[PDB]
Amino acid sequence: MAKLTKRMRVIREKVDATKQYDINEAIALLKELATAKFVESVDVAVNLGIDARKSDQNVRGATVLPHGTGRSVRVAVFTQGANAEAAKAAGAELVGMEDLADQIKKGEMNFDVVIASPDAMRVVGQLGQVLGPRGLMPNPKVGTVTPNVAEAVKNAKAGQVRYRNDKNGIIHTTIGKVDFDADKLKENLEALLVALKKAKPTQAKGVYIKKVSISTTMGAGVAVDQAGLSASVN
Amino acid sequence: AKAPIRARKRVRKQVSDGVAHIHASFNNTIVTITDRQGNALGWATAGGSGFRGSRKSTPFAAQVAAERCADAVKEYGIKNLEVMVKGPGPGRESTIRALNAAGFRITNITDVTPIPHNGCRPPKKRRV
RNA sequence: UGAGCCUUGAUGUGUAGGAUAGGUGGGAGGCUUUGAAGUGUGGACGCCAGUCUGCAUGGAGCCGACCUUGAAAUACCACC
Repeated sequence: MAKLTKRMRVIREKVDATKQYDINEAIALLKELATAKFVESVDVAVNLGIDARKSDQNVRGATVLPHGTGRSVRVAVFTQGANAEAAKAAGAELVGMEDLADQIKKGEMNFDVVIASPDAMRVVGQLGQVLGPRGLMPNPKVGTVTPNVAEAVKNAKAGQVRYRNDKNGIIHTTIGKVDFDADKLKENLEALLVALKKAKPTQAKGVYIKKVSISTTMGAGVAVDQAGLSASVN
Repeated sequence: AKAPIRARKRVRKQVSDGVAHIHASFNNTIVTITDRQGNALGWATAGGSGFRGSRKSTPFAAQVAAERCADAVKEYGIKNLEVMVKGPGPGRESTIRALNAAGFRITNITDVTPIPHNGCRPPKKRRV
């Protein structure tokens, strides 16, 4: 959206300058530009020069960050037959069929992630294409569709973050909280980077990364010169 | 029944005011609307109303030719008219009446009918 | 003078819906002249004068994880 208002203006005044920045001085700048009473979350926009056509010329799936976000990652379990205590012991909030099949039909899902079974997907989620930003319907390409539900639930709650294309090459991915130190953030950044390179198609060997910019929630963003290869600020 | 159509907004030249020209001959009437600076915004005829024979050169077939052109030029956004008359043919007044029924003041009925200084010889017609 | 590429910035005006349905991650809210809204001024902009929006003034609002309607659902920051 990025609507131009008063409460945004203040943030645009308090910044010193806009330019493409070194990744470490962007993170240390970006941390000043949070404004909220809520602790903001930090993510990166990586623009890929790839076609982004279905899957084959796309980068789609997930990785486990070595360090988790300071949020829980609000997990549900959409399935046709599981033990509630066993999935809940893995960390799930709700296990069922009916309540999740209602939400994804209704067009509002109370959870940020649903781990889905192939059997759950089949009735609701397999046809859905235009799924919006709360990201309710399933995908296989993301890898949230697995019969091994309790492993992906425990890994979601501990630090698993996703990467996907939109209709474009653009990858949004979660890097941490503004609570965190600079190094610990670089360590999460660099884990995503090996994952976008591991998933990269055989044809995508020209110019790949077109542009980088890193963002905080209610606060601003700072555009990035590049991602770099280091898990340490130093 | 009604459909959900977008709003109409179009422009052509928005002239607001004009001159009209009436060419009356012996077999037909030709009736023509223009801008006052001189550009055609449409025309109609009495022959294209299909009366044919003698009936084609009458005040009434001439009137309905005037109401046909005068309807079409609302799209050009003309709102007032003045008229130029050029001929001895029928539709002397009836042509005028049809522009005045188009909702115009027609205060200036300027006969400009060219009287050549005795021009070119007209056709003999029948051989007796 | 078309189109592409690209920096930012924005509309989808419908039918149900307060009203504002480009693909979608972060994500449970923001309090410089309440984020507003509003005649007025410039720009985007309609399935139609109404949504977003610079701004003297205006402190009357958006809207979700959760007002509610829905087949895509909306804050707010990004991508455009």
